[PDB]
Amino acid sequence: ADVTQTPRNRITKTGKRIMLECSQTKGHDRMYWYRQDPGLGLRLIYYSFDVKDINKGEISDGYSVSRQAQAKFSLSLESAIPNQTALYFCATSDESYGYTFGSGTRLTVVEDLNKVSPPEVAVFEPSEAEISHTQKATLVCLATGFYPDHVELSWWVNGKEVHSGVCTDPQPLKEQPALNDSRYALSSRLRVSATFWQNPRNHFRCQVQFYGLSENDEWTQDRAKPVTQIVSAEAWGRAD
Amino acid sequence: EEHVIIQAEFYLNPDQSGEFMFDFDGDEIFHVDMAKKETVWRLEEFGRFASFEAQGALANIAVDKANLEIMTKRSNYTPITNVPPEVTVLTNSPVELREPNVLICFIDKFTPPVVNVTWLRNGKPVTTGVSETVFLPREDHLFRKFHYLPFLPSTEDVYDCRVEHWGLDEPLLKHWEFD
Amino acid sequence: PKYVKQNTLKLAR
Amino acid sequence: AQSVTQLGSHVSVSEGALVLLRCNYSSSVPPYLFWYVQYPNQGLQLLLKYTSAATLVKGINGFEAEFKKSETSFHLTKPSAHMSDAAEYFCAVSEQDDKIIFGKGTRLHILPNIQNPDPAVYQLRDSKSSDKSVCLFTDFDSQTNVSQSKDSDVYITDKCVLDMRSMDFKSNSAVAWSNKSDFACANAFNNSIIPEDTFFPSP
Amino acid sequence: GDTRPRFLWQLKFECHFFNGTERVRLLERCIYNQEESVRFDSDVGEYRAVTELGRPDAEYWNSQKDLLEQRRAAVDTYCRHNYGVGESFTVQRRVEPKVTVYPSKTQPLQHHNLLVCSVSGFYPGSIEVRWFRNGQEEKAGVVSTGLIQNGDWTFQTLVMLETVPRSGEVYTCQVEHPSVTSPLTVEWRA
Repeated sequence: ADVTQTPRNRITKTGKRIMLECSQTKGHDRMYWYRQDPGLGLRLIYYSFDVKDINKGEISDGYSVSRQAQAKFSLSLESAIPNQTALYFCATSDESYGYTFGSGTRLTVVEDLNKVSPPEVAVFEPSEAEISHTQKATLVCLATGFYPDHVELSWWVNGKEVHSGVCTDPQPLKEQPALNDSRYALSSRLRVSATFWQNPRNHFRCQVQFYGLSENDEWTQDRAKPVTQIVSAEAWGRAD
Repeated sequence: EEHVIIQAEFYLNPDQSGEFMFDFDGDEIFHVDMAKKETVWRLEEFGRFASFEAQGALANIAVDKANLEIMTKRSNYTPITNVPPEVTVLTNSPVELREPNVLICFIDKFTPPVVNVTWLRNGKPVTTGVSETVFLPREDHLFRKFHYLPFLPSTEDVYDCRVEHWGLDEPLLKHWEFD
Repeated sequence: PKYVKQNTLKLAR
Repeated sequence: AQSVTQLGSHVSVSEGALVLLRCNYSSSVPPYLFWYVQYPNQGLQLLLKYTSAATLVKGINGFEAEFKKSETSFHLTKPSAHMSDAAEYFCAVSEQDDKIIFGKGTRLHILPNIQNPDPAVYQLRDSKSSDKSVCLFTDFDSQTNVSQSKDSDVYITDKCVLDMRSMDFKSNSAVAWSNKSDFACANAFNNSIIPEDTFFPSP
Repeated sequence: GDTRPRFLWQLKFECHFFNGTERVRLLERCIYNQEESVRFDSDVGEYRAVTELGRPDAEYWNSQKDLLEQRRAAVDTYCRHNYGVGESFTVQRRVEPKVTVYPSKTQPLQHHNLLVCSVSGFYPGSIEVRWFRNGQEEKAGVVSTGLIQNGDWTFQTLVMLETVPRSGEVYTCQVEHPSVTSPLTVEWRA
């Protein structure tokens, strides 16, 4: 936990200046900002070798940085545009090429905050045919109708988060692929033994953490303001 | 035969001065101008054959600054003992009437690396065309420096290099005339 | 052809 | 630095088989070379680092990489692929200039060893509504893949591997759904080549 | 008027080359207020404290195995590398001397004179300068200011000869230098 980034998740509208903060506890002179994009690796935006020292990297256009203190390195999107949607990583380096990367900041830039929309979530129950055929039981979670593509889906069994027996799609799909501001849908599966599913005390919840508007953002529509929020759906075991 | 390449750096408090240079057999190959972040070749031709990414020197100097603070604290804020320079005035080539040459003020065997150098022609200060080197390393960890004044020789002009440094009790004045 | 520096190391703190 | 090149944005390996991820570099000076891994929903972790101390570099978990100057290569290997090796892997270089330049990344996909395939399409009902459902194609082996639908109102996911640790059991599945009224699980994967013995339970 | 105490940190990385790159030695030196405190010597292969104030650093650095292994590889990845980079214009720098000779005293024949051979502007430093009287060498009465470094990648030196010029004597300053195929020669006629 030497390297801390804030915020961890941010939605912003286009055309706004946005600031991302990095702080370190190791006293390293070298700091870096990278961004990560599918199929391009990490590309270096800016780097700093000392207080007030600033150097452009590979893709510095549309960004600025400040290094007023040794412990902190700030990155600003000068005027955010959609293709600056990315995962942003700060890093420090010691004197012998030992890098420590921060945990990352997931930043989504959208043209129109009016399109932001939380998921609806539904849980679909194992079929009796699967149970009979395999003695296993697959639940399916579907999260639909959300925008932008900025969610985390998890499963909770008897109030404990589980990773075993889960597979979530690695990317949501577009509900209207011809539209550049299509809403998204994402599925996940949780498979358990039939005996476990057949105990009616057992409780299964699909949770979707959605990142959306904050209190600062203005909201003008009749429907509920689409703030960052968790939407869940649940099912209980079934003895049949 | 034998050769020696030295990467030599320093950082000085409270002046907040730092230098980064490479030396080959007692001659300077380059230094880094930290303000411009540029490699400064001692001869022009060197930059045509080689490069150095100047930015890297800033990272080393940042760590030097940090080490100096650590060692300063470790020594219980014990300061450096001043060692005063010795000063020679000479020319790079024999001096001939009305034949442009360059006066060298060579300052040697001093520390810390802070020195004030003045050129005096006929007793008045002159700066037209002057240049200087960075603080150059010595095996005893003292410093050398070269200051230069281009000039055309005459029997009518008399010259002095005035060198001020904290280890001296009065400025050193070194003399030169055509003879 | 590129000169390389050697890195200065941080003293024990 | 100058450049690193990784081959293949997505590559597969069978569970249990040798892992080999390729990286070639370009540098005017003797380089630092790196391999990083990014496990799902995490950050970047160093696996191993070449410093010219030795050509065979050893890392965590059996990872190793050999620096080969004559082919300017630094390929990552691991003796046996586990499901937990599924991740994205980045090679990187520094031309001794206190900056790392990253390759484009390769995502390693592990094909589970499925000894007894039992391909089937099941219908799952919404736990809140008797009138909503999805279709689950599951338990097929590595020779089946799922195609996208040809019907703009039918949604089909990529195949996804889950690992049930309670039973040490891995399986593939894909989900399909639609709001359409002509949609039936018997037709949901008609655009995919499915095994001739896929089980279609009687509705 | 500035009386404040000063505090100085110096670092030297020294690459020592013998028979080209055949044998290389790397010396890293940390120097506080002109006194060296810690050093790495590639012939030892670890850091060693030079004073007591340096012991914490030697101990801290030597406890990092991978760090020492990189420092030891740097005789190749730093020293030999940089040597290669500069060889064209440092090891191989050759610059011809300008050489003149002239009597220090204008005077008649048969009197005692100092003839001067200035040799300036040359690189590298290795140079042999000899005085000849009517084709015969003279190692007596030759006195030289020694080799001086101008700090601009050139050298100069003066070589004087005390003689009595006689009627037919031709005097020759001969100078051998790497920059030149065969010796350079310049004459003065009595």
